[PDB]
Amino acid sequence: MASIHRPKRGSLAFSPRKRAKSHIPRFRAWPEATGEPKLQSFAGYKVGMTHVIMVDDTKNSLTQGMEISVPVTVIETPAIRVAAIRAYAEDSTGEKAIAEVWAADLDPELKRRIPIPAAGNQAEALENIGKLIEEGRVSDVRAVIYTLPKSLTGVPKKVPDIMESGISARDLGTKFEYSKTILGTLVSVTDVFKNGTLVDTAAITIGKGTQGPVKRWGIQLMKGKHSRQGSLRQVGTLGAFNPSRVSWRVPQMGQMGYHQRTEFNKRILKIGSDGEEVTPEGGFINYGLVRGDYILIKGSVPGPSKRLIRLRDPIRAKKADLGEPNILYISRESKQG
Amino acid sequence: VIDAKGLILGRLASSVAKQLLSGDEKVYIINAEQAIISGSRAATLREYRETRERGATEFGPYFPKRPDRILKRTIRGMLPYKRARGRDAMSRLKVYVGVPYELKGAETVTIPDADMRLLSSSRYVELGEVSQKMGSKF
Amino acid sequence: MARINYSINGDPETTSKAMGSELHISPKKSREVCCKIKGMKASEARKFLEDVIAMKQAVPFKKHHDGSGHRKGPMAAGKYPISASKEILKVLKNAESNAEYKGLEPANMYIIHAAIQRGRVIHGFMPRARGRATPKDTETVNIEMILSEVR
RNA sequence: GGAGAUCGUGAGCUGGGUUUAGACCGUCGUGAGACAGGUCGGUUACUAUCUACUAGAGGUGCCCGAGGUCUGCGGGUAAGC
RNA sequence: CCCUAACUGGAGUCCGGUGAAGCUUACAUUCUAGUGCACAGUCUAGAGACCUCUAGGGGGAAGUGAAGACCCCGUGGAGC
RNA sequence: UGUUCGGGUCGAAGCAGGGCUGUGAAGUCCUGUGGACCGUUCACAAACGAAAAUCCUGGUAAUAGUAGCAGCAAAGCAGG
RNA sequence: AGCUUGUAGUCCGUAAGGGAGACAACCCAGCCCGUGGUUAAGGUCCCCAAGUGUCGACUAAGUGUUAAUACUAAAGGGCGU
RNA sequence: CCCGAGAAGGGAGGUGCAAAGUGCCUGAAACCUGAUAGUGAUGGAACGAUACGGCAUGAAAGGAUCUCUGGCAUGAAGGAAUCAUUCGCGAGGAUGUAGUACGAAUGUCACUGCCAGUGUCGUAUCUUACGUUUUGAAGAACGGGCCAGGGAGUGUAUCUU
Ligand SMILES: [K+]
Ligand SMILES: [Mg+2]
Ligand SMILES: [Mg+2]
Ligand SMILES: [Mg+2]
Ligand SMILES: [Mg+2]
Ligand SMILES: [Mg+2]
Ligand SMILES: [Mg+2]
Ligand SMILES: [Mg+2]
Ligand SMILES: [Mg+2]
Ligand SMILES: [Mg+2]
Ligand SMILES: [Mg+2]
Repeated sequence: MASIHRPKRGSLAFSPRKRAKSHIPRFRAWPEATGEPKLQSFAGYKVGMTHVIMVDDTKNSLTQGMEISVPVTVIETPAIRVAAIRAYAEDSTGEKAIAEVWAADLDPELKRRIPIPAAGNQAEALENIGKLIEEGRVSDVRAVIYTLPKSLTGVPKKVPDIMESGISARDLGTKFEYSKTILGTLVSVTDVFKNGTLVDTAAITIGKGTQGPVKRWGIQLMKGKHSRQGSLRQVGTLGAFNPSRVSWRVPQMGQMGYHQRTEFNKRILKIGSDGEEVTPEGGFINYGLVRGDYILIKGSVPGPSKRLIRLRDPIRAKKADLGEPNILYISRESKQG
Repeated sequence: VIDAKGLILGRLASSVAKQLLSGDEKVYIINAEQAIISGSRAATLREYRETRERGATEFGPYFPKRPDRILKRTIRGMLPYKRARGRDAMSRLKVYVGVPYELKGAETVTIPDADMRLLSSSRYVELGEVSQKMGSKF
Repeated sequence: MARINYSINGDPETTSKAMGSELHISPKKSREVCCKIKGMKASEARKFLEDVIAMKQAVPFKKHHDGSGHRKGPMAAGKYPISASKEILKVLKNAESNAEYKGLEPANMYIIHAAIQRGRVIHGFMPRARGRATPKDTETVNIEMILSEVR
């Protein structure tokens, strides 16, 4: 047989396409330190999309210097609390948690997620971690943070979301000193990210439930006379005669969306504090209005409105120093029009 | 507690499998990355990447990558491990990369007939080299 | 057509019995309900059956699971056998009355034996395509209930 | 580019061809009829038991009891060309 | 058709009631190769595999339906 | 069936399970159930022994609480 | 040609049991029941009972680790040894 | 008499040697419900045979020098260990110890309260069902869902033995 070729339907890079095991995205990799100590991640809540008119400052671009309309995603970024410091020991079998010290004073709504750690050992726990670092038992330190969505109104939840964040520093001792500085404090998104820089966004994508192969994998429909012979949105064949099985690579129905996805190189176009700057007339549809400080991310981000979006500094970014964007106009017209 | 440094993989595996089937002891094998496989490096690497990339994903062989897991698998093939006797033998075997902290300072032994200095040539590789060329972090 | 012996015979002194005689109900659903309520006190079994008949409480279906979805709460497949629950409740009421007649106290009795028995089938027919008539039978069920005041 | 997968794939499809019954042309035959010519027309059955896979649940095992955060034995990727 | 999308009603899905039939020697959670009447879930050697349930399209069970209507054979027929 | 010798309401045949003997076909005994018949010697008979025939008749499963109870006229609701 | 058709012997058919991974017909062996012993074929690193056996060499190719075998690649070449 | 809407049914209570309770004698199996024993959510498939174990049972019909555990005597085939000498390049061999100690079993004397059997599960070895068609059947050859019952060399005449 002489065959016509077609690229495979969909990607097998995200298999099995199951529901994400949590509503929070978990980062499997952390980039390398390139400066002073700081948290490598932040978490906000997706509000919605608008667009801005900005001067194209991207070097070498055809439209550089002129006004362009750029869609943006607005993400509310209230201050997160540094809840704990966790030390890790590296061995042959990988990293293991060796020590943890929780901040003495933690937010009362944290009880909705976990029973609150007491104001017990913080000086002695910190000195234990210092001894472990001095004796070489610690490979790196991470900060445990949680969001405080109670200050938001478009997000109905008051229970915090807890996640581990890396600390970027040149040395382990510097990491420990910085983490002890930030332990129990409220860190603002300006203390993590700067305007005009690239970040990676992770979220659980929009859930679509059970979907057929046409929507789930983008298989072709049956065409022409075949469209009305009774198998229109079904895969043509499940397999060959041999091997006598349906391969896992054959497109089939199943869960679509509500997966963890990471996007790369999403540029921060504005760090804002006044939520009236971005909230449209009539509010964001089904959300309401932004109240605290927010962030504008160029382009789209995974997840629907009100999902927790995790922001981390880029792991595969290419372009160097981009600059501060010159936003001439933020569209506040009705999204409901 | 057997020190696998400078030992032939198959001969050490045969010795340990017979000892486990003699059914009176728990065997610990340390420094599994330092075990030796005789033969040219190209041939051993070719055969181990052929075995590593063989099976089916839903069904097929899942050949390990860690040197300790590879050594346990090598012993696994010299046991009736689908049988109760073989399952008991595999439950009494622990293989380690380097020395685990608990076994640190314990008195070890070495199988004299599995020693790599009995080989007549320099055509050999260590198990750790195979594991790290298969992409295993250890 | 006639009366039936019980699979289990409890001692007459501290036990009451009842028999639902060839009810036109599902033997499978009634078997699941009997499996659920065996061992319970009579009062708690009555409350559970009332909740099932009111759709406030599902019975687990562990043997005849086909055609049942999973239910909310700590449960796999389960259903609401309304007809079986009503018939078994009538049998439970009869057994409690018999216990009262014996001088026993149904408030302190337990369902120690609750089993179904398939009775004689009434044979009907389902006319089918192409000149064929297939069965559609009236299955009857005997409900054996034994209450005892000790365990 | 070529080839394999029951010349992969009809309990997926199609039905143009071939491969029934009708008829025409040519040829053959005394004839009935025939042709490895051509031509026009010509019904595509089944509610999935097991297994396999795709997804979603309930358990039991491990386990102070519970919760949270992680690790990563492994599996996958073309995530790019 | 490129290339599909949204929407409407009926099914399906979930619940109550009612309630059949068809495949079935047995066992059975498989996968690869070989072997074997040369096309194996059961043999051989390996590789896998915790169980139960739900939904789903039909890869396999050389799936089920029908003592092949093609071919040959029968000192079997029938019509012409 | 002829013939010899018996057993049975103080419990025959049959049935369910078990002990013992016999290479075995089988026989015998025990417990329960059952309520009136049953064996045995030597011979003689036969409508005399079933796992199979897409066997026959009856009974009864899995399938399965599944398909169907939609498509051609989507019809019901309130109060009593 | 695991083709077809002869011939002698022997088998399977109708041949257990032991051994070759499995193997109608290849090797031991024809086999009443039970027990003990010693062997046959074949094997003795582990799976797996018994050798990590002895002597003398060769092979560097994981070649090989395959009595018969329908289950095992040639001509040609090699300052490889 | 009680429950039940009840001219259903159930319970209790009666009749009768016996419920045999009206399509009612006996009342098998398939099938279905429940109970008990064993096992069981890390597991490999002709569902068994054989051996050895765990758990349960072992009233009758089975054993009572029977079962258990030992001693002593005789013991066929077979037959060491250890040590000494000697041979061999070596692994080892030969000779002696030694046809000895032992050894299937056969007796005998003590000890013991189990054993046989049955069910289930486990470990070990072996076996890919059965009937048929076949040179060749586990076949991807045909037949059977299951159980019960029915189901196939007979008579007349004649010839031969
Ligand atoms: K192809
Ligand atoms: Mg009914
Ligand atoms: Mg009609
Ligand atoms: Mg097909
Ligand atoms: Mg002829
Ligand atoms: Mg029969
Ligand atoms: Mg021969
Ligand atoms: Mg024959
Ligand atoms: Mg012969
Ligand atoms: Mg043989
Ligand atoms: Mg019969």
